[PDB]
Amino acid sequence: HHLQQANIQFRTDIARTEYLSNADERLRWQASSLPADDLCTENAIMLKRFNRYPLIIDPSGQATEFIMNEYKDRKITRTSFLDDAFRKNLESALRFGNPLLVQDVESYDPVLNPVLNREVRRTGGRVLITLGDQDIDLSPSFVIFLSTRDPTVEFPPDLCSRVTFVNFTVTRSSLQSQCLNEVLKAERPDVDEKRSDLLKLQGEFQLRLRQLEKSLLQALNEVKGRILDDDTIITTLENLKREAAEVTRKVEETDIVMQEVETVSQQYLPLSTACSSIYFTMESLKQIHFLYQYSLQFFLDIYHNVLYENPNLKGVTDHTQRLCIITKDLFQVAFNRVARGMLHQDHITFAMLLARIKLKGTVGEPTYEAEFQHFLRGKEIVLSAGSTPKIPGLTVEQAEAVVRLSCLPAFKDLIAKVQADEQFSIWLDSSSPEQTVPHLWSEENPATPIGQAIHRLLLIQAFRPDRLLAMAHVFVSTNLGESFMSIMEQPLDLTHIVDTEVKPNTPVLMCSVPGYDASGHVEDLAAEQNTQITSIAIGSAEGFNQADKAINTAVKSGRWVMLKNVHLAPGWLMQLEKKLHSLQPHACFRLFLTMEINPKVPVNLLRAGRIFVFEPPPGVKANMLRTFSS
Amino acid sequence: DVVVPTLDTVRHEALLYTWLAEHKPLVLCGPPGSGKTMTLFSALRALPDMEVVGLNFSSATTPELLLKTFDHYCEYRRTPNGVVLAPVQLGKWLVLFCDEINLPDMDKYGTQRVISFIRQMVEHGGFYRTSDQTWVKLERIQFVGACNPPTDPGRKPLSHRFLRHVPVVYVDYPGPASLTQIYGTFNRAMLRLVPSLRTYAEPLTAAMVEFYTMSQERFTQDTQPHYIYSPREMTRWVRGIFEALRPLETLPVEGLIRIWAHEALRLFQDRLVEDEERRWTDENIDLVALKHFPNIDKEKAMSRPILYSNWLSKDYIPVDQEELRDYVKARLKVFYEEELDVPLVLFNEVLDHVLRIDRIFRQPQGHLLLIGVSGAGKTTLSRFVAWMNGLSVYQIKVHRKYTGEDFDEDLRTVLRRSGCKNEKIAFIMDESNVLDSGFLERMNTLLANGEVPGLFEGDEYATLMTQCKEGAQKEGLMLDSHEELYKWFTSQVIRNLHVVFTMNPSSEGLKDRAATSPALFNRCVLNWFGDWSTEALYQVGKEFTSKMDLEKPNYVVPDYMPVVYDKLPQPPSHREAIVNSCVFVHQTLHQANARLAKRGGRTMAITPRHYLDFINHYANLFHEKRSELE
Amino acid sequence: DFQAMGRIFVGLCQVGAWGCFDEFNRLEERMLSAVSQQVQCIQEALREHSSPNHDKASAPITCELLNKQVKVSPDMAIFITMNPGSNLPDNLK
Amino acid sequence: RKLRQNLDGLLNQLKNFPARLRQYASYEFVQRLLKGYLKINMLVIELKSEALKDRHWKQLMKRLHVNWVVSELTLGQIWDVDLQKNEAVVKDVLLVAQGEMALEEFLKQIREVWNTYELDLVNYQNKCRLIRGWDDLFNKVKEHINSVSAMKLSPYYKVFEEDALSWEDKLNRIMALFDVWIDVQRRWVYLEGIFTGSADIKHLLPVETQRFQSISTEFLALMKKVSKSPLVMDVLNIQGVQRSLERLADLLGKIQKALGEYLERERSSFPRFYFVGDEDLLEIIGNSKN
Amino acid sequence: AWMRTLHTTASNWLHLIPQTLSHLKRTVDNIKDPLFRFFEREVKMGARLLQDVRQDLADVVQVCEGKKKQTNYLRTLINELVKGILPRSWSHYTVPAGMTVIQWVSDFSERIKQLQSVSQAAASGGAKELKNIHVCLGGLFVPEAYITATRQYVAQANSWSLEELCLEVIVTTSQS
Ligand SMILES: Nc1ncnc2c1ncn2[C@@H]1O[C@H](COP(=O)(O)OP(=O)(O)NP(=O)(O)O)[C@@H](O)[C@H]1O
Ligand SMILES: Nc1ncnc2c1ncn2[C@@H]1O[C@H](COP(=O)(O)OP(=O)(O)NP(=O)(O)O)[C@@H](O)[C@H]1O
Repeated sequence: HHLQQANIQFRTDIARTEYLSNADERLRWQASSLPADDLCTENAIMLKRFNRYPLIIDPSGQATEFIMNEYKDRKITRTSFLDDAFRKNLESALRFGNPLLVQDVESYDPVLNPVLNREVRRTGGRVLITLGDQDIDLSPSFVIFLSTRDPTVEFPPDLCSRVTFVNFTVTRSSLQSQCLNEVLKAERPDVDEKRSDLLKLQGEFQLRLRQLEKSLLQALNEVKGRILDDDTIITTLENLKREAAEVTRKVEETDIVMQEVETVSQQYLPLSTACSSIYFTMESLKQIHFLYQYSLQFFLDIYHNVLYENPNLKGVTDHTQRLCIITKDLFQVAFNRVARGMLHQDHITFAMLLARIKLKGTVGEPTYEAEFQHFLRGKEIVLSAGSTPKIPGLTVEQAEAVVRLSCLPAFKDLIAKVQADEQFSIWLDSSSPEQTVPHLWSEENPATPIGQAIHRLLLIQAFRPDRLLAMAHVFVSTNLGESFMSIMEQPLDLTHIVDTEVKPNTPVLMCSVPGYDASGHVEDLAAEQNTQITSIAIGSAEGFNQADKAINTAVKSGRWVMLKNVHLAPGWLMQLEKKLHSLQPHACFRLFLTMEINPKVPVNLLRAGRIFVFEPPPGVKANMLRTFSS
Repeated sequence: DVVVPTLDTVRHEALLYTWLAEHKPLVLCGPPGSGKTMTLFSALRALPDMEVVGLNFSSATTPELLLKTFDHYCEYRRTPNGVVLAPVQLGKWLVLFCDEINLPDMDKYGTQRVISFIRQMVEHGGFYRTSDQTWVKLERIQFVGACNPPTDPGRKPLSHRFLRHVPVVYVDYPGPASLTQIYGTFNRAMLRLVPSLRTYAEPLTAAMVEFYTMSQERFTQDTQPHYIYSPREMTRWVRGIFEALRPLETLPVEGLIRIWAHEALRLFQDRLVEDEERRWTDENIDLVALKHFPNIDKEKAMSRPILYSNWLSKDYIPVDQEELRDYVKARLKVFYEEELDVPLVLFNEVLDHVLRIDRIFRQPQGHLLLIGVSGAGKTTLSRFVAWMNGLSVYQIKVHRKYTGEDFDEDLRTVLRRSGCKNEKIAFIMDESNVLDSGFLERMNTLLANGEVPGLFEGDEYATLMTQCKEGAQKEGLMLDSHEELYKWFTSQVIRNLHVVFTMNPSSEGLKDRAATSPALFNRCVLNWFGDWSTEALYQVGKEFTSKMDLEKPNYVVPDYMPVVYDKLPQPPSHREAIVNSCVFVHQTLHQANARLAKRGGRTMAITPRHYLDFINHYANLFHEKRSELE
Repeated sequence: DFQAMGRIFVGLCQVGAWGCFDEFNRLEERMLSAVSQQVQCIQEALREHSSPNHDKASAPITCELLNKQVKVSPDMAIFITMNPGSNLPDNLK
Repeated sequence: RKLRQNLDGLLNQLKNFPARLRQYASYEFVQRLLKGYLKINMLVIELKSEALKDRHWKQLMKRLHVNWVVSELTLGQIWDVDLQKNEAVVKDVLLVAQGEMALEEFLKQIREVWNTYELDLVNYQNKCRLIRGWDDLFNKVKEHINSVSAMKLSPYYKVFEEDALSWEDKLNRIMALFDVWIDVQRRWVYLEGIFTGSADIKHLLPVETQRFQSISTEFLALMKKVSKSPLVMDVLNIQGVQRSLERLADLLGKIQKALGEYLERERSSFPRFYFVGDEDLLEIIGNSKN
Repeated sequence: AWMRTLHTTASNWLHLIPQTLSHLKRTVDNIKDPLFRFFEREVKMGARLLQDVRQDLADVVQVCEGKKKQTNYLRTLINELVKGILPRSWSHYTVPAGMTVIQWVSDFSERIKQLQSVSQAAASGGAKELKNIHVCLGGLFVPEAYITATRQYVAQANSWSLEELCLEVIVTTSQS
């Protein structure tokens, strides 16, 4: 906009990633371990056109592998600041010129300050640079890439001027764009073609159009009167006649196509916002319980299931119905996959979060930000000492709750209505008040069903908090469907999940509350599927060797392995995660790890595994049955 | 070094004699530069019996230092009463000066070893020879210490069993009357060179005091950590005027006022951070001058573009801006192809820093402290001016396991080069290699006195004496006594060796320095580099994108343009508009980072090197794309 | 003193003698885990006594200590004093 | 530098000509010529770099298609060769020269360090001098071996290859010696502390005592030979030092194994000794009569 | 927008808590009273923790206005306060685990009001009024010390040994 204001002429629809890189380079990067996104392509360009050495902030870790695969021909070597043999490796890299990748720059050593600043001191032919005691000879080929797995870092201003930043961090807009592109590719591939063709009216198509002129001119002057061998050279001249007009049509049809993709992409945008919100809620789940750790691969696998492997989409051709079914299945499958690895207390919490996300994303309903703000922070409202009156039939606590609820404008007449209601007490002492909450809130216009649901939620919170969870369930049933929570209130169907939704390299982590063992479920599943299973108990140093031998056998032969009580070996579990990251398992290979819920299990293993939380069924009856069976 | 008799000095030497008559260990505290060391040395040397031994304590000092000093000056003699330590000189009271009693580091259990050692000596009158494991008694040994208050960062409080014995005096700053007396004496001495300006001695001396006091009232350590004033600034003022006047055969009163104002600006206006504070100093210099020098016309006496330089002419006389600009530009273009091949643009805010650095290089005991944003020219302007003035640049290379003895040896080598060989050195130090503060209190003695006692102890003293007498013979002075030779060596080190510290603003809280000690700020001349303004960005952009063909004869200037550079050429051409847009990029990025800070997001430092990298990328990309299209 | 702790355990097993760990919580995590494994092996060897099918006319019980099969006497026992704030290691719960 | 001074003098002399002479395009040619010489003065400075050698001069000659003679080369021949047009070739050759100079000076550092490295020796109970500083020696050997292995990956490595390989062998041999040597030291020291502290150990373990006597004699002779020439390279070239030290390591390990088995047998004979440390048990058995 | 609401929340929390807690005036006569010793210790702890919380909330409000930058400790504090978590820096007396911050500051206000009332009673009527004041054991940071102090006061008054005293409880609905 500022350039436009100054009458400086610039392209209107510039594509940065396309203006700065040829398609061969992008193909080479995607051949390497580059996640193909707009942000990731821009970052990859920043790793090509850098004057100052780059700082790669990559919590995922994809970019380090990308740099390693790109520079493998130059024999790049891995190092970290925390490594003891870091300074000498840096000395060798600076001395000989091999490129280097240095990890964990959060603990940035200051000895690298001149190296990043390129403070060469020239003496004759010897170009020295100071490093510690030594003055080492800067080889021309030297390049260094600093890396950070931590995305929450505050670097000094000294280092910022000495380095250019490259952020491989997932955010709201990045994931929104990724999901929107995925939907456009999966459900409206014609618009995907017309979008990729709009970023190919830059260098790609014209480059090909004149690369054909190259071959034309190669086979145009190769003449000694033999141009008219049949007077059919026009074919070579007709192959260029077509494409030109074609790439003259698209250049003419570059405003219709742009408007069309805009209009069609805004339609599929609420789905993308819901996707971003859902994934970031799953990321937020960490601070509710230490086990509730889910990678972005988890959400992307959920989305691949919801888009491509969705049986509800079969036979549906209208795109609006497909979009609605995709949204509903997204919410349903996300809840099922997450809540299968959650304690029963927190299922309602995550369902409430998803219901709020849909309410943000649903059309025609207000956000209800104020009512939810009072729901979550109504107690934060202040009642002055002595300001609470006495109300007939209400205890002191219910009186404070009603006084707090009266702050909202809809419940302004709440106290008088409660006093005037003759049938209030029967409701207040009822066993299931949530099903028959009275109408007390004042409305200027009739409310939507979800508005009634949230108002009933506030009233139940005020009067009968003991039923709040039940009321909360109704709110979920009012927003996400009646059968939404029902699938969790069922026996665990490990057969289909392990067969379809689990990859061979992803271990099935079966976590149980202490004192409860879940290996019987895996044994039953192995019996049902008719698959040989080898079970090993990790309780000694020998068990590690047995497990390693069994896993090395099964990964090749595709057998099933179970490791019992692996929480006793945290470090060996870290080693097993590192091992699992490198394998190429057979399709039928499966690795079950049964453990008890303890905080000593590695966070990365939980992040890189399918978590299933098993709890005993509450009741005296089941307890006695378990005791008698044991 | 014999203190000018002032009221505080006479009081404190009276108390010194009273508390030395009882052999109690005196201690003096006060802010840096108050004058405690000089008063202590003068009072001690006034006594006939007292033999002063000047020891400077540091974080690594131990009982071994005191034992070594006793072995040097004192000796053990056996007597029927017992083993007695006594000075070798009969009938003389050996008094140990401990210039920084606070500074030794506490152990893990909060006790200073040397302080406890001194405590047992002063209280029990002796100590235990560990080699012989036998008690010995001091006979004519005393201790007298100096300190900064324990609130300062590098200091620590003393043990209460130790503070009981020592009486502590607080040497505050002299104040207006004492400063007027002291610098009346100094300026009456200084004006003896030119006999027509003696009558203007007393009016000048008040001004040097008055403005100084005004600064001390207007700028405090709260606003910035380095806004520290003391009589050291007044002595630097006197030294600056003295060096200006020494080669001059005569002056008018107005030239004296101009030199006074120039030194005021170069000592006070440089340290300031905010532009409006600099404007206040600009107005107040004029106000003080016209108050204390009436009937002297301001236009001739003090024009705003005040510059003094020695390159244009053999004498230190005022010069015009344009001639200095041309000379520095020519020398910088020479410097491109001589030592470092990187372009360096001269803009209005970097020529001034060149002149300031040169000025501090010409003064005696001239040490500079360049503090400013990362980049911006420090460590590049210092090297440039050092190359221009012929000063061989020495930079310390700290290794791991770089004990204080290695720093001691480096200091020995540079001191030998600067004093014995008469080779001017710019001793550049950077925050990267100044990570440890333990070695930066050995440097304070050098900055304040030019000699660090205890460096050359042993055969090194003999070798340095030999080389020193050789150098004196080279200079044409015949010296015999070791004390006089050491004094001449110290004077040569004052003349030749300079120290150039380079620091970033007070964001180094994590470092052990935090805000470095106020003694370090006091000892050096501080220069606030700041960040490049709009004009600096515009000029460094124009001279980097001048080789590009950014010319368009048909550039229709917009009716209303947005401008960052208020002094743009009007009507702007295409190159002018493009460079103004290039500065818009930097300004908008700074605004965006400030906004991100406003909303709590993680910000990243934006520095001039970002702008240089942007301009380099713009040039390379422009060349590449134009070459492709051609 | 860790370097004697395996030797001390073998001595307790062979001679017959009790061993009490005062404030076993205060051992650091590596120390806690290693000693926990050793005591777990000893306790399993002791629990092997209790089964009735094993006739003790010829029953040389053994435990894996310091990579050797050390005979365990029945009179031996091990005790672990603890300070809450907390729980015993998962090996020995 | 002197060339720049002379060129600047020439340019300032040219600038003082009368205006009538200057309008001519031929003065212009000479002024442009001196301007071009000033411009390529940077590449002239870079061509006086000590990095360039006979091989790099040959490379410049081949790529620029000029048959120079290095001893007979003059400034004018380089000047009239289009250095301005051919700056890319010059930059490439001097880059290769910088890389090869870096590798060469690294090998020089290796050669100087290992030709000047002396094995420190400290007296031990007035019986011999044992080597001190194993940590420093092994750290330096590890640094140099890793640096040579990294140098093998350098693009400029082919020139120095053979030399590098030689040093690699020597470096490995050095490690292959001292990794053994410290072991042969430590066990011996340990065994010494057991076999002379107690005078009754001779009667308990006569055969091991005799073997340790015959081992101590040989080790003392080897340490005397080392003390007469404490240089690392002099020590490495001792005839059959590696096999002798391997034999000493094997035999000392055997005697230590026998001693450990004997002490374990004594512990198992009287199980309460399992509460007693190794040195304390040795004191107990050795002082059986006291 | 999270700081827009957090500003109002922290402002309300600052307004709720009293600005200061006057310290009790120790004298020779009242130190013999166990009740004065207990209430002096309580007032000391409450005043210290009060200054801590007031400074923290003032810094939070300054950050929300842009006056103050987000330090690491401060940033962690905003993370806890925005989420309703009780910071570890605030818990120095025994409280229920998992409590939000509103309940904690409300209990704070009640405790400090009780401490102010008892301090005013001590200053006005001396330590003798400490016996007749009705003390909520919930509002004390260590009510066990109050029970012990009442036992000691009864022992001192009636000259009985502490072992020979036993506790009884009377629940009275009558006013006065
Ligand atoms: N009465 C005085 N006469 C002359 N100069 C004085 C007087 N009082 C202070 N000064 C000046 O004040 C400055 C400080 O001198 P100095 O004694 O080195 O201070 P200091 O407190 O010892 N520095 P430090 O030891 O690090 O705390 C010097 O420039 C002195 O010349
Ligand atoms: N006036 C200038 N014109 C052009 N380039 C400049 C100028 N000043 C500095 N630079 C360049 O900016 C880069 C960094 O400059 P420099 O001042 O050395 O950083 P710095 O201040 O030393 N950072 P630090 O040492 O950590 O405090 C170098 O590449 C310089 O060539």
